[PDB]
Parts: sequence; C-alpha cells; structure tokens
Amino acid sequence: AKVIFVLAMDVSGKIASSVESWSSFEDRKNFRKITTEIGNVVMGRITFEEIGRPLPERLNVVLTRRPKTSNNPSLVFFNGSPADVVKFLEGKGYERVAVIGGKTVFTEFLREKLVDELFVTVEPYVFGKGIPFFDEFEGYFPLKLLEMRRLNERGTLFLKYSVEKSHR
Amino acid sequence: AKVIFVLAMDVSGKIASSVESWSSFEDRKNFRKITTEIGNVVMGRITFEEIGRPLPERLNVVLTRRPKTSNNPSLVFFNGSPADVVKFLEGKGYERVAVIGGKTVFTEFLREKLVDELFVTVEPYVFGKGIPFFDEFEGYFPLKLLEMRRLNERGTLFLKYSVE
Repeated sequence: AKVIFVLAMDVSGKIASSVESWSSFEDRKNFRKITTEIGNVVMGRITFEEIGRPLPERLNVVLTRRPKTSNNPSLVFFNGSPADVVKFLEGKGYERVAVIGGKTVFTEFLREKLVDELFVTVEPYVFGKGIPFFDEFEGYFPLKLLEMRRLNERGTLFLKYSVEKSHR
Repeated sequence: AKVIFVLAMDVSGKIASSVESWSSFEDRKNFRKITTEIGNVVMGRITFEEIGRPLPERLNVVLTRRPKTSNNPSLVFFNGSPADVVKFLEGKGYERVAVIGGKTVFTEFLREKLVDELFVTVEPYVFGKGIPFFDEFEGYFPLKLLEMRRLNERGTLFLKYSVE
C-alpha cells in the first residue's frame, strides 16, 4: 500500500502552534474529503489527544507502545512499527494509508523511509513557536510537485508531492 | 522602506542543509533578478563568508558587531541593529530592503517585527537536517499570498506573501 502524509503547516514548517483558528475552513473541508476517500488515518498519541474523538467515517489507528483498547470498532490502538501498521491496514483492504500527524509518528515513518506522497497544505502564517513537522532523520527525500491548488482568497495552498524514487 | 525577506527553503522550512546543489538553477536566476532590482542585500557575517564575495550590482550590507573596513564601495560592514540598517538604507533612497539571510539575521528582524513581505522559494526536498529559517520567538505573523509561481518542471515554487 502507498503511504501518504497529509498535513497542514505554516510557512516555517510547524504543524501545530498556540495561534487560534489558523486552520482554514477550506483546508479542513479538503482534509475530510481526502482522508474519508482514503478511508483510514494513522496518528500519534499526541495528535489523538489533540483531536479528542475518532474521526468519523474513517478507521482511526493510534500508534502507541502501551497496549490500549477501545470500545469503538472505528478506533484502534496499535502497538507496532510503521511497517507493521501498513501491513495491518492492507489486511483490512486498504491500498492507501494516510498518516496525519504527530511530530513523533511523522519522524518514525521518515526514518523508516515509508512515505510515497506528501499532501501538504500551507496556511498563510509564520508561527514564532510551534511543533515542527518532524525531529530529524539521516538523509533527505527528493520530491516532484504533482499539483498545487489555491484553496481560498487569503492564500491557503494545497500542494501534492510524490517522493522521487530511482527505478529500473 | 518595506522590508522583504528573500530566502529559499526545503518543504520543512530549512534554509541550509548538507545536500549538494539543492538550490536550483532557476531559483538562483530568480534571486539575482529580484535582489538586483531591489538594489541591495542585507546579511549576517556567516552568510557573507559562505558567499565569499559581494553580490555584483548590489549594495551589500553585512551586519557585524566588529567594526570592519571595506575598500569596496558596494560592500558595507554595518554595526547596528535591524532598525538602524533600515534607516541607513532609506537614507540612501531605497524603497525596499532585501534581507537574504542567516538564521540569526532573520530571527532578529522578526523579533523587531521588521518585515513586510516574504519572497519564499520552496525547493522540492525534505531535508532530514539543516538550519531552520529562524530560532523560536514570541508571536506570529498572519500573511496574505500575493503570487505563486512554478519555476521549473520538477516543482520548485516561488511564493510572494505580504504581512497582514
């Protein structure tokens, strides 16, 4: 299955901050369509407490170390590596996996080189403080810009990148 | 004068990394055009030492606390704060001031809220390590997108934002 990062950030690369309502209406609308279309969302425990409740109409997979459980079929706490979650999801029939968040989970997938496309929304702000997209990993990923749409008049931008992979 | 930051970055917001030639040909050509039209560039010592020589056809202003002498009329080593620098360039007739870098210089201009427009070039990479745009500071800036432009086929993007 192909792994797709879906995230929103400011111009400086932060995926979260203290600013109020920096996420635009169009960005949220776009996120819902894309993630419900993919059918599942993979997030970290930090991101999951942030959102509060499982995202409707999608299988929510929360990565964590402590064996936890939920009495909601659409919510799953999964103790395992990035490689294992993808495999768990393909066993559910998903051919695409959407990783939506956590500096931690993003870092974990990047380190493991499990990422095929990045769906990035850039909100028109520069946050002096916030949580970075990821920590740090060895190397870098070359990308190719597949699409770019302006979502509203102020300037929220949606960008779709594929990771350039060397092939035969 | 309006203060414009001109920088290139990867998608995670790093302005420097150890990746060879990540700065694209088109990015470099657009940079020259923009800064030469503006007529000046302001940078920190580190960025200047990496650049080595003064950018031709542009008044180069290097921010440094150590009074340094220059024989080059288009090279000025300026000991002063961001506000001083701007007042210095305005005095010379400059309507716009281009700050091109150093995490240090951007951070200082941002703290003093001396910024009106950001000309940002995003290169198609995700750098695992590198130098960030600026060091954490208190506050935020809401922006308005003025223009967006694809510079090449691979996807290098040029974005112009205005500070609300």
